[PDB]
Amino acid sequence: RDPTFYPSPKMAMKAPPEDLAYVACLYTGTGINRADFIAVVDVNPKSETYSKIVHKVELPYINDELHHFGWNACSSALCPNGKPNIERRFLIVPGLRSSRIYIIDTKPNPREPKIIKVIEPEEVKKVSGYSRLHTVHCGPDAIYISALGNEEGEGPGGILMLDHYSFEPLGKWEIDRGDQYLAYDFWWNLPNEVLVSSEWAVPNTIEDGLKLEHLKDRYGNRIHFWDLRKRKRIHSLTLGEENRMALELRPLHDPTKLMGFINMVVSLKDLSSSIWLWFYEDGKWNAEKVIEIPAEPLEGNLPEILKPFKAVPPLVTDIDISLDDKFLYLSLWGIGEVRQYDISNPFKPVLTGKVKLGGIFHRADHPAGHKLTGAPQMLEISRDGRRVYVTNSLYSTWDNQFYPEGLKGWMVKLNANPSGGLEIDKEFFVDFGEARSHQVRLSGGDASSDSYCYP
Repeated sequence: RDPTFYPSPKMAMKAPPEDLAYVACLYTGTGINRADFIAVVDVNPKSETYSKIVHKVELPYINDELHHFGWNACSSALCPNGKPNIERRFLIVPGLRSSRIYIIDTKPNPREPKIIKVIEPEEVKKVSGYSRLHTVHCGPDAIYISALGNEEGEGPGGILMLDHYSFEPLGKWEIDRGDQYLAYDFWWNLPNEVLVSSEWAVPNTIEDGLKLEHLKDRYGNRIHFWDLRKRKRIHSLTLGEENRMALELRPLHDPTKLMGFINMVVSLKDLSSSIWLWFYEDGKWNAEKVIEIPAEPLEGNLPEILKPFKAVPPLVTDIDISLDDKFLYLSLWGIGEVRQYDISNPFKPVLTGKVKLGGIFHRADHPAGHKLTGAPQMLEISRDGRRVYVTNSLYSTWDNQFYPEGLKGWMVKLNANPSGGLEIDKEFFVDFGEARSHQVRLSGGDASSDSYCYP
C-alpha cells in the first residue's frame, strides 16, 4: 500500500511532514510570452535548498493558465470501492484557459517530476463537451475535474471524469443535472455518497475580466447537492439573494460529519464577503451564514474598478480547513489578510489569528523586507496543521484589474498555533519573479488534496 494513503484525518495528521511543495505558476496575463509551469519548492527546513525552487516543469504550450491541480490517487483509494493498484504518483494539471490536461509523474525522483502524457484540449472537449478546467479531485473510482462551461464558452459547465489507468477522458459525470448550469468547484463526502458543486460564471463571462454590470445576472450564488452514486442533482440552496460567486467548497474532513463551508466572494448590497456553513439535519440540507466580513472604506490609491465605491472589499477567494477540523482559514485578496477561525463550533466561528500581507487596503510588505504585490489568495495547510502556505494570484485578467501595477508571484509561509494563533514565518519566502503563483500541493498530501472514508 501507498504510504501516503491515510484511512482517516487523524492518521493523516500523524504522518511525516511534507518535504516539497508543488506550485502551479503562470505567465498568462503577465504579457510575457513563456509557458506556464509547475514549480518544485524545497520546503524542508533542514535541507540545504530550503525555500528554493529546485526545479520547474516547464510546459510545452503557452497560455494554459495554470490554476488548480491534484493527484491521480489519494487517501480515497482506501475506501471500500477504491480501485486496485493505484498510487499517489501523478500530478493532474489542467489549463483553466486551454482545457489541456498534463499528467506529470513524480517518480522516481519527486524533486524532478516529468510530463509523461498530454490530453489535448480538443480531445477533452470532444469527449466531455466541457472547456476551461478548474478543480481536480482524486476519487476511489476515477479522477474528477470541474469545468466552467461547454465547448463554446457558455454553459452548462460541470464535472468530467478521467480513467484511473489511462488518464483518458471518460466524459460528463452528470446524468441528471436538474437546473444546475453554472460551476466552479466541487467536493464530496464519500461514505454518505453526496457531491456538492458551486457556481462562479461561464468562460465567456470571466475570461476578459470582471464587469460589474455582469454581477447580477451572470454570476451564481447556489450550492448544489448531488447523489454521488446516481450522478443526479437532488437539491440546491441559495447563499444569500444578494451574494455572488459561490467558490470553494470544503466539507469537514471527518466523514461522519455532514457539513462543510463555502465562501461567497461579494455582496451586491455592501461588497462584503461571507462564509456559509452547509449541513444536513432534520432530513434536509441546510445552509447558514456564519462569517461576514465588511469592506474597508478608503479614498485614495484605489484601482479603477473600485474608485466609485471608495472602499476595499475583503474579496475572500479561498478557504481551507485543518485536518482536525478545528480551524478555518480564509484569504482576503482585496484587503490583504489571511485569517484563522476556530470552528470547534462550526455554527459560531471565532477569529483566533490574522496576518497582513499585501492587499489594496494594507499594502503590507513581508516582515523580512520583501515587497508584496497582490494579496493572499490560495492557501494550503500541512497535514499536522502547523504550516500554512500562501500564494497571491487569482486569475490573469482579474489580477490586472485589482492590481493593475502588475501582480508578481510569491509564496509565503505562516506558522499556525494548534491552540490559536497565526504568525508569518520570517525566514521562508519564494519570489517567482515575473511569474504568478496559484495552487499549492504538498508532497504526501495536504488539507485540500485528500478526502477520507474512515473517522
